[PDB]
Amino acid sequence: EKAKRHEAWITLEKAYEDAETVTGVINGKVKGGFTVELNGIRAFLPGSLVDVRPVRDTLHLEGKELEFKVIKLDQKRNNVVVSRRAVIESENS
Repeated sequence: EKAKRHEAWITLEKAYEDAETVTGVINGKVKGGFTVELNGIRAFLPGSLVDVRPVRDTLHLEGKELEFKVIKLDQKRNNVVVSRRAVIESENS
């Protein structure tokens, strides 16, 4: 029942409404952005608060297994994004 979740996502809408918390790991990495699998859904992390003024090892950018903070979803593109400031938690709760 993997595809069935597609229609079940309709219930998640009410969840994000109250800023529901999620949890997933980064599967794909793009130029500045970062794709993460959250319950089957694909998230997007802003690079604005990811890569900047490197001082130490930055290999944690990919493969990081941490939670995120939903601030606003874009159903228009049948996709969901992640907050930038929320990175404060993803970095190291």
